[PDB]
Formats: sequence, structure tokens, C-alpha cells
Amino acid sequence: PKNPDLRIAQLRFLLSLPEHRGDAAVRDELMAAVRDNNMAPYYEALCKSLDWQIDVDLLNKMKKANEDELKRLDEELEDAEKNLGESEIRDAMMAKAEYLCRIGDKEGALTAFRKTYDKTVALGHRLDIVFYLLRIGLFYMDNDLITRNTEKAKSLIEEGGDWDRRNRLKVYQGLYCVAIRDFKQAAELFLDTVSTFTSYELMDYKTFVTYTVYVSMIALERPDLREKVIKGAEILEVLHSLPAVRQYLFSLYECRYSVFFQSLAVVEQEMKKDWLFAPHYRYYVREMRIHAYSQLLESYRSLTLGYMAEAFGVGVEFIDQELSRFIAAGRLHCKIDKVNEIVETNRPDSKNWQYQETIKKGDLLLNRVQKLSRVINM
Amino acid sequence: DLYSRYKKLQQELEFLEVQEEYIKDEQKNLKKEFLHAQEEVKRIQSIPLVIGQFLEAVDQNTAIVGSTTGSNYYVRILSTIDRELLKPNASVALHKHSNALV
Amino acid sequence: YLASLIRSVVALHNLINNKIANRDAEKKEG
Amino acid sequence: MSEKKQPVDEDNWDDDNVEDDFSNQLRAELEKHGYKMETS
Amino acid sequence: YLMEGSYNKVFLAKGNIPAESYTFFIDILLDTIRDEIAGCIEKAYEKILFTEATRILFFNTPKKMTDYAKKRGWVLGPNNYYSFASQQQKPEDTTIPSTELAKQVIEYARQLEMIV
Amino acid sequence: PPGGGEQEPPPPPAPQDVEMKEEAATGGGSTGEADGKTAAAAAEHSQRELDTVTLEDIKEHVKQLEKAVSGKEPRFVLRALRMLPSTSRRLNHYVLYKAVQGFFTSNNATRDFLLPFLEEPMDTEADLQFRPRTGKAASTPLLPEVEAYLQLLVVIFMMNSKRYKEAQKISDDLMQKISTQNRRALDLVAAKCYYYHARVYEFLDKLDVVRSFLHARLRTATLRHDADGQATLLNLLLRNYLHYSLYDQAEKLVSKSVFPEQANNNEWARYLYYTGRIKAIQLEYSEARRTMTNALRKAPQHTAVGFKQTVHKLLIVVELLLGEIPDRLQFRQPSLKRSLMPYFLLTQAVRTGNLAKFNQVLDQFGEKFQADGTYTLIIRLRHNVIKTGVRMISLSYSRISLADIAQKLQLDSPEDAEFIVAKAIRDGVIEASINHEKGYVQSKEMIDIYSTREPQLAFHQRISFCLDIHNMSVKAMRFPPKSYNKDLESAEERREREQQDLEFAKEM
Amino acid sequence: DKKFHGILDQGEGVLIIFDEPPVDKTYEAALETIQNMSKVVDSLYNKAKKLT
Amino acid sequence: GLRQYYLSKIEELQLIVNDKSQNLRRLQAQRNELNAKVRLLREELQLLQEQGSYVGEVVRAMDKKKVLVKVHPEGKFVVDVDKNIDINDVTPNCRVALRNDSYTLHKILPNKVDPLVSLMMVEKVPDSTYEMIGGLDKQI
Amino acid sequence: GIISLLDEDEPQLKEFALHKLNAVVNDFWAEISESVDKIEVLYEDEGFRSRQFAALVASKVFYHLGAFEESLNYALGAGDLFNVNDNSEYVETIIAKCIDHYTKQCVENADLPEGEKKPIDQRLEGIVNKMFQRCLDDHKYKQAIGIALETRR
Repeated sequence: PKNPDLRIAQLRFLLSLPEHRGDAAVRDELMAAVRDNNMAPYYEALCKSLDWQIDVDLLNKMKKANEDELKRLDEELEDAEKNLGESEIRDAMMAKAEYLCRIGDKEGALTAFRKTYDKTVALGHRLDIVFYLLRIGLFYMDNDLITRNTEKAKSLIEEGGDWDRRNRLKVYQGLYCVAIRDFKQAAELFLDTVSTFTSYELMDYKTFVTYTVYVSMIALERPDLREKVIKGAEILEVLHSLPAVRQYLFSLYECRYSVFFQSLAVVEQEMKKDWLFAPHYRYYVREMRIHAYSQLLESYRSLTLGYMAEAFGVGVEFIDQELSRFIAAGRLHCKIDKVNEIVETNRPDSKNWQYQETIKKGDLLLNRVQKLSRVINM
Repeated sequence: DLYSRYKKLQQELEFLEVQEEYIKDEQKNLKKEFLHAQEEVKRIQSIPLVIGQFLEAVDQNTAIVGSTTGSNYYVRILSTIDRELLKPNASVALHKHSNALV
Repeated sequence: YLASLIRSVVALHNLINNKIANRDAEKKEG
Repeated sequence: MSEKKQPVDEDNWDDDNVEDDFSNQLRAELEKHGYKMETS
Repeated sequence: YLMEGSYNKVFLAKGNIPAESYTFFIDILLDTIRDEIAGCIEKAYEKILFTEATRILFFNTPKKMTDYAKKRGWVLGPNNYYSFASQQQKPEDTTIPSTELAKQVIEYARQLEMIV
Repeated sequence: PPGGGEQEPPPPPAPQDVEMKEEAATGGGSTGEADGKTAAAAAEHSQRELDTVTLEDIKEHVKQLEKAVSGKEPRFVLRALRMLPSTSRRLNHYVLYKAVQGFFTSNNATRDFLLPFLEEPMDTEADLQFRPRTGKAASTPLLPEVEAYLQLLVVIFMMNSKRYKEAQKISDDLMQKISTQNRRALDLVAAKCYYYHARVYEFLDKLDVVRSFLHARLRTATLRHDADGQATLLNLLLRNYLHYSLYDQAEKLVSKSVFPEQANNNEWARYLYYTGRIKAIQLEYSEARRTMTNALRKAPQHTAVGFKQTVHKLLIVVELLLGEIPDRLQFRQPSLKRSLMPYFLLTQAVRTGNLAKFNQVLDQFGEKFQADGTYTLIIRLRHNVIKTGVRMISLSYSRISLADIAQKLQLDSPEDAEFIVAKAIRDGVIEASINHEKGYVQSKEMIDIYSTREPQLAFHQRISFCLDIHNMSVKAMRFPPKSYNKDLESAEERREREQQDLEFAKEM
Repeated sequence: DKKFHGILDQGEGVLIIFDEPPVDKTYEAALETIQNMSKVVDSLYNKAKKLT
Repeated sequence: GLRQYYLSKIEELQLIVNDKSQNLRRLQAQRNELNAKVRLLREELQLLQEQGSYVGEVVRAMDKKKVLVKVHPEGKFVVDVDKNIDINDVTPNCRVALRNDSYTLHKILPNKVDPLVSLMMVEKVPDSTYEMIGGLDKQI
Repeated sequence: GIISLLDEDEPQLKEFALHKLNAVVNDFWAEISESVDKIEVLYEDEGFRSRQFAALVASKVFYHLGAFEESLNYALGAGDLFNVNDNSEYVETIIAKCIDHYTKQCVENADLPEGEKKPIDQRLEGIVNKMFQRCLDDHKYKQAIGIALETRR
């Protein structure tokens, strides 16, 4: 089975990466791990876990039950081939080789899956096999194997419309585009939030709502925010139950800058303690700060530095070192004066900034074809 | 002998020197001569031109047409035609006697 | 800069098209 | 092949740029705000 | 220390010559400071009285300040170092780019069309 | 007896099986095909010789009980190898000593018995005119003596065997090196014995008279033959001249033999590095870093990369000397991570504007930089540190007191805060004026670099470059054109039948 | 909200009003070609690097 | 000094012979390919004057290297074959190429489309599968 | 290190220098290769006890630099101490200069020897017929039939 299978990996995160936080994860992850016949994927998680030497017999009764389902596959594969319904061995392990995907490792999964792919002449099972390969490619983060079956996936939906196999697929490309730091594409795959469903993997629809708003607030500008997320009733009624997220969205839209850093520290703190966002939680708020600084600062030209501590967020030296490292970081288009206590902005053209990334990609691809040019021809 | 071993071996350096200059001359001369014959092929294409329809090709640069006289034919191509401007029910031009693609 | 950038990639792809014509001809003919 | 005649002896880069700007700055920037509430 | 803008620390090393005399070398080190800030006295120095740039190097009021102030500019004035700064004439040339660059466009077209 | 009698008798025959095929086909091929007709410019026992080096670097490990290499020496050293009437019995002599290993006990070559494995150029019609056979059959015993190196009294066996190799070598230096690839073949054997010949002398001997014999070897290089003595005799010349370098570099500047124009993709590759550190240590920076990069991008797809660990470090040493900095752990390895821990933290300190952070790294890994042999180049970075500071602050702020920048840069002195920025105007890092009377440092807002000649300059550096890589992909596309023999117009007999049927159609 | 653009001064309320789209069509259209061609060179490994 | 002097020139000239010979062998093939393009390009204007080739339909073959071929608007012909075409390779109900002056069998073209394939292509039944069956499993 | 002692004005230190500029001429060949070339200063300075040896060590040092006309003019101006040694790997280096330049000179002297003739040194023609006596006396005459053509005489 692969429908509750993501909470397992989320709780492997919750086991491993928070150092202090390692007790309830070895409670509930064992609670799910030595039941429903799971054997293989927690030996190295047992190394990262405690001793658990008492669990040898727990491994023995469950390699015994694993042997029971294995040997009744071995009981099915001869009456299954005795009378040929439709390759009935692979009709057995087209449902039980996914059990073997959960229970065993990826190998007896994959040879039975690339095996069973040639059985069903219609894609109504093929594309489900491909969904399973997508999900195990997510679990083992097989970032090359997801690129294969995403294309092999998408090549199957064009016959039929299959929007329960295309929007459902857009959930997967959304989770991969937010797995990597591709946020303007991640919200773009998170565009609908209407055809999206009460999932197996985001069983809270509202957690999906928090995800799409957290990626949207970077991914899109004001016009988009001032029409899409602010007027959506389907997006409004689900943050209607959210006290902080409705506040955290409206503190930015309604120019409530001081509490925005408080709720920003909250969501950034949970994001620091969150799977799949803990790779980029520092990347998130370093864009949030410069985003709000761009928002307020690209209104006026002669606004002083001491104005912002009381109306924006406390700490004059914090705004000092904070804007200093952003102008010094080559963004946040302004130019601060110091010993007369005033902040001045300018406006640059779309020339040199757009020139910059062109010489970046030009030097990058020049490195690429130069390197390959030395690779071929000795 | 050893004395001839150097003089008769620089003799083929003098004999060797001319030939790269020669192929240097023919390198441009086949180009400028090549552009003359390049245009020369379209004497077949001029006025008295009959019309068929493209059907399919056997292989590279040889195909099958259906003439508007009613009968089908196994014909030849003309080389300078972009082959990617074909393959549906292309109305094609045929030479009135040789009966090949124009 | 764009056109000069692409032209070298064109000739590189043709060189791949020539080394496939070399390596699968030297063993095949002998 | 692959001999090296021996005379002598994404997932990472955007993250690495996050380290490049914010290498060691404001790691636990969580309570400094509440520490600036009374000083500012 | 002579690499960076360390100047007064060099005079502190003129306060600390520990090994032996080193006098013949620290006098060439005098001279190599003399032409140095005799040269880089010419910078964006908006106005300085006869105190600061006076006593940074060596000389308070001998006629050595007439030797530098009349060797170069920074004319002896009413407690005044005159900041003359034109920096205007030499820019705004298309012609030297229209000669060198017109050379370089032909240098493009040689290795663009003509076989070599 | 059971463990020895079951585990020991298969170590002879399968190394016997491969050594009946590697240097017996290199022996049967390189003798009759370099001293034979010719080994061409597309030689095959040169690279076959490379394989019969690299497999043998990792072939022998044990002290050779059951005579699995220890019986190979008294086998393979009794060789006339004169002609097919004399080698026709030698092909049996590849097998008659296997009766001596398997049936009897052979001469166990364990650190004592190499001297009776040496005088066989006298024994049984062995010669020296076949130095394709005797330089390969000199090296082929000269290698496994020094492959393990196992420094216990073998240095003199190594040494005297290198003396016999120097008899063959001087016989190449004077005696008939023309049209056989005697010199051309034994430049490979020359350099490959210069590696072990080098490392023994670095281990326990002197260094400096083989420098003079190396000057004689370079003197006879480039004159009689003009390949590969031009190449390897300058890295192998360089290898401790760098470690004992001073002014000699200018000799490598004025050297005619800087180019051999071809050095087999690796000696050229490390060659550009060995001369790259020359300009690095003698302060020519921007010219150095491009041959650092060019020396980097010419190294193979093997994993043991300690010299690539060195150039990966030194390549951005000089770029830290030039202000620019890429990321280095973009291809980080389990053999690159531990050797980049300290160094990435060093450049992490450089990419900040802090002053004493440089000291906080230099105390931490100054001994490590001495172990890298680079500490005297590490010591000069604080100039670049303060350029990073003044460029960062001068770009960031606009009107700041000089009595703030020294404290933020922990300079301890505002009195030279005018002076470092004064050399930032002498260096031209920042343009605008310091109000030296008041105390603030104003800066103008110089924008619109888009209307300058300089982005066309950054183009023009790269336009001709990518045209050149197109042109080299055109010149290198002239190796496939072959076997274009017969351009048949139409036919002959079909032309005759066209004349017959055409004559019938005109006849009608 | 970017429906109008300009500036607003705080000392006396000055609105410097200015507008021009400088160049938009060019560098991005030449730019996405580059990231197509990078994917092409990535495909050139799978007919070149593995092959010969 | 005739050894060290006169033999010191044969060692040098040969190096120029080796690479200039190689450059010559490169450059003459270089010309060769283009020369084949010139002759091949010139030959077509003579070749494109040649008459067309008829297309036919093999019914079935008979004795002594002969077949039975029908044409479109026309009638059935008994012709021979060329020397490069095998009788077992000649299949009944197959299109062929045909010269026109003597009706010698020229070449075998692509096969005719199957009439059953054209039949089902006319009819266009809605192709289906088990995955679009609604609740008829006992009948299945 | 003996490069430093070139401002003595006692010329005996200069002959002490050329005492060291011949025997170990290969390891400091790197050192003084292009740096200092004061051979002509004492070679023309009438403190002679160094002239007829001075052009020898220049003719040694410029060789691997190339400079075949430099070491050729100094080979002619080097006098008796130069050509007295032929038991080395250096006689092949110098007859390939002097005999080749002599015979390609004698191509012009086969064209126009009358008027604007060249100042042929008596060693420039002297090792020609001397080494030709090595050809006649070393029993080889399929070459001694040949160099007699090569000199165009």
C-alpha cells in the first residue's frame, strides 16, 4: 500500500533531523512500522534510531508474514497461469506487488512494475503504476527517475481527458516544484485549488491551502494577489478557519508591517521545523524581508530611516545592518544616506539588471559547451 | 649510396610543395564552377508544365505521383525542392514528356 | 552574440554526426 | 581507459547561495525582535 | 603595510627599527613616501587647512611646503589647499571606438565568411 | 598445507594467463612493430604500454610466495628474443618455467635475489640493438622493483637496475635513434622511469646532479628528434625547481621548448598547471588563472584526483587574489569534502567584510596552509579583504562618516580611514569625495553603465571566442571524410540500352 | 497597486510622474533560447557521451 | 663528420614529409567529396530527361521468368522480370514499378493496403477495453 | 652567483669567471641565459687574457637558446680554442652551423662571387677542407664524393 506512505517519510524527517525531537517519532513511526508488515525501510532508520534488539522476533514474525504473502503469491502463480484470465500472476501482483513495494524494497517492486506495465493494454492501470513509481521516486527522491515517468506519465493523459489523472498529476508536479526552490512554477502548478482533492497525502485540504498561499506570496506580485487570493471564495472560506494565516496574508496586503514580522517569525519557525520546507526556510524569509522592504520602500523617495522602527518594525540598527546587506547584496533599489539620517531611493532601468542574467547564462553555457567540447574528440 | 638519399628526398619536397597550392586552386574553382551548374538544372522547369498530385515516396529522392491524366506513375524528383514542403495530397508539377517531379 | 552562440552548437552537433559515422564504420568495414 | 598517470598523489547551489549571503548571520533570528521591543 | 593605505603605522615602524640602524634604507623609505603622498595629495581633497595634510607626512612649516605647494598645485592660500578638479575633457569619444571598433567588425567578418 | 596448497597454487596461473597476453603480445607486437616495419604516429604499443603500466601499478601487492611474480623474473629475463628461430624456442620458454613453478621451487625474489636477475643482457644471445625489446624488457623488470617501493635494501637493486637502464638509455642517447622510434619510444620509457627515478631520490637521495644530466637530456632533446623530449623533460625538470624555485622561472619564460605542441592530453594538462603556479607565485594573476582553468579542464574521468585537489584549491586561491569568487563544492566528493572543509571556510571569511575573521581562520588552519605549501600566498589577502570592505560599504552607503567605517571594519583607527580610501581612489575603487574637513564621505550616484562601451567589450571578449570554438569544431570535423571512392554517374549498360531504345523511339 | 506609477514626497507632497518601457521584448526572448539550448546540450550527452 | 652532419638531415626532412603528406591526404579527399557533388549534380540534367516508369499490380506469376500485371485505366499484360528480382520475392497482389518502352519489370514498390484494414477504417467501430465497462462482470 | 662579480676592473676576476663559464656550463645555463651578455665587453676590452676564449663560452651558452648566427659569429671569432676539441657532443652542433651556412653562402658564391663577395673566415673555409680531410682520411668516399659537390668547388 502507498496511500498512507508519505507520513512515514515525514516522520523519518521528524525522527532524524530535529535532534531534540526524537521521542514521539520513534513512538508513532514504530506504531506504524512494525505493523502492516513493514520490514525493509527501517534498518538504517533503526541504526539512526535506538538499539531495539528486542525487535528481532518482531522482525521474525513479520518476515514470516511477509513469507506468507510471498508464498501465497507462489500459490497464485500456477492456477493463475493454468487458466489465463489476463496474465493472472501479474493480475495478482498488479495489486500485491505494490504491497511488495511497501513491504519489500524498490527492486521487487520495480521489476514487477515494469513487468506488469506490459499487461494492461489500456492506461487505466498503467498510469496508476506510473503514479506509484512517482511516489516511490519521491520517497527515495530519485530525481532522475521522476523525470522519466513524469514524461511517460504526461504522454498518456492526452488520449482521454483524464483530469482526475492530470490535475492529480499537477499535485505531483506542484510538490516537486516546491520540493526544489522553483516557487513561481510551484504556485503555477498550485493554480487551481478547486479540482484538488481531499487527498491521501495532504489529507487536510487546508494544509494544501497553507502551502499554496506560502508559495503564492513570493510567487506572484500585487495585481495577482489583489485579484486572485483576495477575491477567491474557495480560497477565502478555508483560511476562514485559519486565524494566523488569514492574519499573515492580510498583514502584508493591509500594510500591517510590525505584526508581519511576528507572524513571519511564527511561520518561519514552523517552516524551520517542517519537512520539505526545512531545505529552504532560510531561503524563504530572506525573500520575504526584501519583498516587504521593496513594497514599502518603492513608494516614497525621501522617507527617513528612523520612521520605520515604530511603524514598520523595531530596531534602528537592525534596519541599518539589514538594508546595508541588501544594497550590499545588490538588490533593494535605493541608496541610503547615513549622517543626515535619511533613506533615498532611485529607479533603475530594465537594462543592466536584465543584462546581468544574460551574461550569467552566457558564461554558464559557454562553460558547458567548452567542457563538453573537451570531452568529445579526446 | 648515401649522397642521393638527401637530394632525391628534397626533390620530392619541391615536388610536394606544388600540390597543396593546386588543391588550393581547385578548392575555389569547384565552388565557382559549382554555382554555374547549380542554377543550370532548371531548364526542365520552364513553361510547358503538366500537373499531377503527390501520393508517397518509395525512398529518398524517388516518389510516386498521380497524374491529372488519370494514370499513376513511378517518377523521379528534382533535387532542390525542400522535401518538407510535401506529404499530404501535394499538388505537384510534372514534366510533360520525361514525367518527373518539377 | 546570440547567433554566434548558436552556430558553434550547430557545428558541434555535426561533429557528433561525424564521429558516429567514424566509429561505426572503422569496425564495420575493417 | 580512464587511467590518470599520477605525478602527485540541484539540491546544493541555491542552498549554497543562501549560505553565501547568510553564511553566519541571524541564525536564530526569532527572539531579537522581542529583545528590540523594549530597546526600541 | 606599504601595500594597503597603512601610512601612520609605517611611521610607527619608523618608531620601531629593532635589528640595527637600517638608516640608508629608511631614508629611501622617506623619499618613497615623499613622492607617494606628493602624488596622492592630488585627490578629491575638497579643502584642507594648514594643519592636517601638513602634519601627516613630515613637514609643518618649512619652505618644503612651498616646494610641494609650488612643485605641484595645492597653492599656498588663506589656510587653504585649493582643490582643483576638472576631469572633463578626455571622455565623449565615439571616433576612437569608431576606429578601433570599425577595425574589430572587419575582424569579425574575416573569421565569419572567409575560409581559412 | 591445506590452506597453502589450496589458496596458493591459483595465484601463479591466472597472472601467468594474463602475462602470456599483455607483455607477450606487447612483446610480440612492439618488437616486430616498432623495431619492425614501423610504429606510426598512431602507435599502439604506446597506449598498450600505458595499459601495461596502469594494470601493473595495481597488479602486485604481496611478497610473492609460490613465485607468482618471483618466478616471473627468472622466467622472463632469460630471453634472447632475436628472431623467430630464436624466439620459436622462447615461446616454449614462456612455459618451461611454469614446470619450474608448479613442479619445483623457483628463485624467490624477496629483496635479495634481484642481482642474479640482471646480467642476462649478457646471457644467451641477448642484445641491445633491439632496444624496443630491451628498453621494454628493461622497464618491465625495472617497474615492479619500484612499484611497491618497499624501502628495505631494494634502493640499490633499483639503483643498479637503473644503471643498466642508463646503459640502454645512453645507447639511445648516442646510438641510432632514427626511424625506429628508439628515441620516440624510449621517451615514454624515459619519463616513466623518471617517475620512480624521481620518487626514490625524493625519498632518500639527493636531487641536483640528475638535474645536470637532465640538462644534457634536454640538450640532446629537440635536436635529433623533436618530440616528447621537448615535453616531459620540462615538467620533470620543473617538479622541484618549483619547490626550490626563485628566478629560474624566467628561464621557463624564455624557454623555446615551452610548447611541444602535442603532449598526449595529460602531460600538457598538468604542464599548464606546473607553469600556472609559476605565474601564481611570481604575482602574474589574471594570466595565471586562465591556464589554471585550462589546466583543470583537461583531466580524465578517474577518481584518485589528489593533483585535482591541488589545482581545485590553487585555482581559486588566485581568484581570491583577484576579487572574483565562484562556488567550489559544486562537484564535492568524499575525497574533496574533507580537503575543502578548512578552505571553504577560508574563502567564507574572505567573502565577508570582517577584518579579524581572517585571523580567526589563519590561526585555525595556518599550519594546514603550511601543509598546503601556500601560507606565504595566504598571508597577502588582507589587501583584498579591505578592498571587499571598501567596495561593499562604498557601494552600500552614500554619505557616511569616516568615524564609523573604521569602527565597523574594526580598523582601530579613523586617522588612516582617509588613507585606505585614498588608496581606493589611487586604485580607483571608489570615485567621489571625502569631506575631510567635516568627516563624512559622500558618494555620487553613478548609474547607467548601459550607455558605455564596456558591455560591448564584455561581448567582444566572447564574440571572437565563440567564433573560434565554432572554427575549431570545423577544423576538427575533418577526420570522418574517407572511403568516397566511386561516383558512378548513372551506368554504362543502361546508358547503352537507353541509346538503343532511344534509337528505336527516334526510329518510330 | 501599480495602476499608476510615480513617486510621493513626504516633506511637501511632490509627485514626479514619469513613464517609458525601455526594452522588454529583446533580452528575454534571446534569453529563453539559451535555456532551450542548455537542455539540448544535456541531450547531447545521451547521443554523444554514452555513445562514443 | 659526415656521420654526425650528413645523416642529420634525413632525420629532419622526414618530419616535414610525414605531416605535409598527411595534410595533402586530408585536402585531396576534401576536394574529392566536392568533386563527387559536382559530377552527381551535373549528371541529373541528363538523367531527368529520361521517361517515366509505369506502376502496376501483380496478379500472379507463371512459367519462365514471367508475371501477370494489370495497370489502372488499362488492361492486363504478360511481361518478364529483370535480372535483379526473385520470383519468390514476387508476391501476388503487390504493386511494382514498370518501365514503359519494353514493360520490363523494374522494381517492387510498397505493399497495397489491406482491404480488411480499409474496411474497418470505413466502418470505424468504437474501440474499447475492460477499463470502460460499467458493472457487467458476470457477463464478462 | 658568479654573475655578481662583473664590476671588478681587475680582469683576472673575469678570467676567473670564464674559468667557471665552460666546465659546469649546463646548470647555470638556466641562471644566465638571457640576463647578462658581457662577453663582448672583455672580448673587446684590451685587458686581453680573455678574448680568444671569450667567444667560446658564448658559443656554448647561446646554443640551446638557438642563436646559430650569434654562436656562429662567435664561433668564427673564438679562435684556436674553439675547434681544437672534436671529442664531444658539440662538434656535431657546430659543423651543422658552419658547414651549412658555408654552403648556403657558397650558393650565392656560385651566383656572384665577383663583386660584393663575403668576408669568408679562414676557419669558415678551414674546417671545411679540414673536415674534408677527415672525410678523405676516415676511408669514406661515397661521402667524400659528396661534400665536394656540397661546397660547390
